[PDB]
Amino acid sequence: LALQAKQYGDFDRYVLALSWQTGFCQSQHDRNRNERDECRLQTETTNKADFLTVHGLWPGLPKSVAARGVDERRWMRFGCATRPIPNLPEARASRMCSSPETGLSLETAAKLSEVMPGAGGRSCLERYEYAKHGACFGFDPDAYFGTMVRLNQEIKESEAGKFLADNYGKTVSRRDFDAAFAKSWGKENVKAVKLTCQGNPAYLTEIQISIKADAINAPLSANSFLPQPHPGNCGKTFVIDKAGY
Ligand SMILES: [Ca+2]
Repeated sequence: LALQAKQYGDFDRYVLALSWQTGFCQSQHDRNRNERDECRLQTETTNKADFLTVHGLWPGLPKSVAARGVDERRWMRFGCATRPIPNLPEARASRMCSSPETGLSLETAAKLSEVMPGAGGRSCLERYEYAKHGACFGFDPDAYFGTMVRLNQEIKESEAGKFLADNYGKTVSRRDFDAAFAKSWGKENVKAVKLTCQGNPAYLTEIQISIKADAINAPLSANSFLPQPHPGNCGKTFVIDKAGY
């Protein structure tokens, strides 16, 4: 349905954060972090684009919150937990299952799980994500996570998703990634994307896309995005990491 804020709704954008799951798993492994079922359970899939999973949907800094002294960096660090407001409990990556249950329906949880391996189970990524980016806005969890699922699907089905699939395990240039994104959404919207990489050579771990809050409930189009200042830390070229360490 439609995603709507009940409070602090005066933000202008959402950042759709999509993990390149294989890369995420590779990174956790390279940094010597204990393996989460997510990754050890991770297998090769027929549609390589399906490795592009949902991390979250992050509302930008609300004007009402910025008005109270909160800057962009502080909002990025604590989200709903920023002080003086919204001042909700801080969501911590070290205890995601300690965040409140979201109240998400079984149906939405099922859909969410297929594209967010960290959701539910003993990981509870959705509890953390909702606590940090949705609770203070009073978002309906079903509309919230349902929207992430849809947006992720639209990205995977676009030339950006096809680009990742066609170049699975290969080294690509940011130039060509941008060309693919631009093919589906326009050259002037290439700036709406921030890529995150790990290692050297760099390999993809995440894609963050800035979307107009006004367009969040409609199918993505060349009028749905907002340029943002950060291209990311991938450099000119990077590897589309394949499953397996
Ligand atoms: Ca890998």
